[PDB]
Amino acid sequence: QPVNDFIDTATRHVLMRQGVLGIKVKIMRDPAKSRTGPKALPDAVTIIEPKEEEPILAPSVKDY
Amino acid sequence: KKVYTTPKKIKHKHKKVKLAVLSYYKVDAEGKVTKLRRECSNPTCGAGVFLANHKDRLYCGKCHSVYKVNA
RNA sequence: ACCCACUCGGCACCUUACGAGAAAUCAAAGUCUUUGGGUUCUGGGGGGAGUAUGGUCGCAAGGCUGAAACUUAAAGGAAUUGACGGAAGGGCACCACCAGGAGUGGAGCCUGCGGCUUAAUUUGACUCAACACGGGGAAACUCACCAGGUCCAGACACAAUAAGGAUUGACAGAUUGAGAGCUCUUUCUUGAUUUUGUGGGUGGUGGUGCAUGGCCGUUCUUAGUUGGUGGAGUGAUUUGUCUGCUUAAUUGCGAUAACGAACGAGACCUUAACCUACUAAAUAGUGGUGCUAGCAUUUGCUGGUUAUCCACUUCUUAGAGGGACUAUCGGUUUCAAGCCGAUGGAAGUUUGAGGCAAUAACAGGUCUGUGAUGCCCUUAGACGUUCUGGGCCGCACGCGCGCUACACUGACGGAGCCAGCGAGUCUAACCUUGGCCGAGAGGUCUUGGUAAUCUUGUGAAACUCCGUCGUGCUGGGGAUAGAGCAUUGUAAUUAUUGCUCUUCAACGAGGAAUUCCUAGUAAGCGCAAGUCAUCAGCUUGCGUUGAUUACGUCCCUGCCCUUUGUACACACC
Ligand SMILES: [Zn+2]
Repeated sequence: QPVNDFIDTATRHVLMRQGVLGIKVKIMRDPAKSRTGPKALPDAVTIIEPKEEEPILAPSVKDY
Repeated sequence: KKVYTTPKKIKHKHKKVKLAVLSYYKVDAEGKVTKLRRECSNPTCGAGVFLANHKDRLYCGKCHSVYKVNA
């Protein structure tokens, strides 16, 4: 389905003194930018990078 | 392919003749004009066009074919 | 005799590589541009050619010594990637077997192909990958073919004709299939729009799919392509991309000079499955109430009432969501990927079925889809176009897809009675209920529906039930054929289709061979849609009834993959 979602096909018949020849153009647009529709390939699986913790420390509480 | 046959005699066309025609307009010894060949009376051709004279025939020409008055 | 250590001189292997090489490789083929231990021999592009000539040797066959003229841009070596093999080892697959099923192959007809026939019987396609294919079910049309008849719709330029008329049309007649003024008889007309000629154009289902585009089919029911850093090689290149294992998969695990990726597979999309959970609805439906019929009657049971109200969303519909991730446990294997089994579950075979789908190849098919197109051919007695009639259907025969059957798990006749995918009329006559008429086909009078609203619950068929027949070419079977009625259509003869009576063929399970198929699948059964004025024995889909046999393998076949050879590379055509 990304085909439909992203790549663009075009066939054009240019004709010259010797015969004709065909142009087949393909353009895959950046899934990122997207605007409207899915912004990424079904392939894609980003993992969000966690954080180095500074754990330990004996309990305690705080009042407001 | 094959090319050519024919039992000969190739169809001509239509000559349409020549003529210096419309002589028919007799004017006497200066200068009275009485026309020749009687004219049609169909309001499409206002009595300018005339009628051919064959046997049994007073035929309207401008009326491309039409109307067959006879006398 | 054996054991162990050492030493000479041997026939060899092993691993290395400081070093050498063009490389393959080499303890010499090393110590060689940092170029010198001693010495003998041979070679100087290929072919001509070890040929000619002389000399010498031999019994001979022949041995040694050994040219040139001319010709030629290459010949050749080692390696690499590819392509191929009538060479080896592995796999995969019902377009392969196994185990089975239903058959085809025999019959009648239907239908395409060949052949023949023919004025013509238009043509492309000939193993899988041609032959119910060109959406190719041709009465005209379609139409490309054959017998014949018109028309120019020959832009444009120059030139020639000519306003005393360049040119157009035509009544009747003759003529023609024809109410074609095609042609001619005759003679009105028209007005510079045409005619003739040259160049130049155009149309063409004319040729070339071996000139092309595009499109399609095939390899492929396949699993392959690539690049970054790193290792090897002067290099083209190689490793990654691998012995094994495991998957439908270059799908993974694992081994490991490779590490981490990208296209392709997977993801994704579409549909069938689940949702008493959300949003709802007289174009969907349910429950209650009115209103009303029948039977019971004791309350009840079975219907009617396109809005009489009220309520609802289980069923129906389609929006957003949830849901499966082979889960939980346990077998089995390098306890890895996974695979097997039980349980649960709407569903655990990629959940079932499809859509897409990389790189590369074929002189596969299509100039008969295109106002897609190069070139060639034709262009007025046309290979343009249109009109009439015929033909693609012609029949000693060969082949392929089929349809109907040989009956008693059956035919017939009553009767029971159930689906899902669809589609339907504007500048029109499409889907058609209902009422009458007819044995029938059909006619006729109205009607709803541009549609979840009407056709239509598409009351389809196999099938279920009670009869009749009783194994006999029988009442199985329905070919061939005569006669009569209707419908489509301008037209039905060579008989479009439908109807009724009669005629009552072959076929008594089918040789050698051969196709398809593993679950709501096979096969049996009928629809709807395409085509369509009329015509399905075709196809695309659809639901109805619903088995047997595997859950395996490499024997036949087909194809992939490594190993190996190669003098191929326009690549075994
Ligand atoms: Zn007149």
